[PDB]
Amino acid sequence: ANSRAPTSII
Amino acid sequence: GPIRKVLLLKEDHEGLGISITGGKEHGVPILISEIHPGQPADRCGGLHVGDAILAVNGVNLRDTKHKEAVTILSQQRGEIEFEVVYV
Repeated sequence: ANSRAPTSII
Repeated sequence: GPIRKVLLLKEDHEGLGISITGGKEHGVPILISEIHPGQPADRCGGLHVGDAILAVNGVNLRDTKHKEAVTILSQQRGEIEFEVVYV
C-alpha cells in the first residue's frame, strides 16, 4: 500500500 | 484472494459507510481502510477492511485517481454492486 495516499470518508 | 461481487443497499440519506485510501496517482488500488459500524457497508455483510474495490456498478476503479474514485463511488444510489478482492 501507500501511507502517503489520502483517505476519504464516503 | 478470490474476486467477489457484493451487493450493498444504501438509502438516499446515507453515505456508503466506508473510508477509502489509495489511488492510481499513488500506485495503489482504491482500498477500504474503514467500515463504519451500522452504516450500509457494515450492514451488507460482504465488505471488509483491506478489500480493494475493483469496480462499482460496472465502472472499473482499477486505474482511477483518488478523487475520481470518490466522485464515482458517491454518485451510486440504492442497490449498488461492488467487485472487490482481499489481498
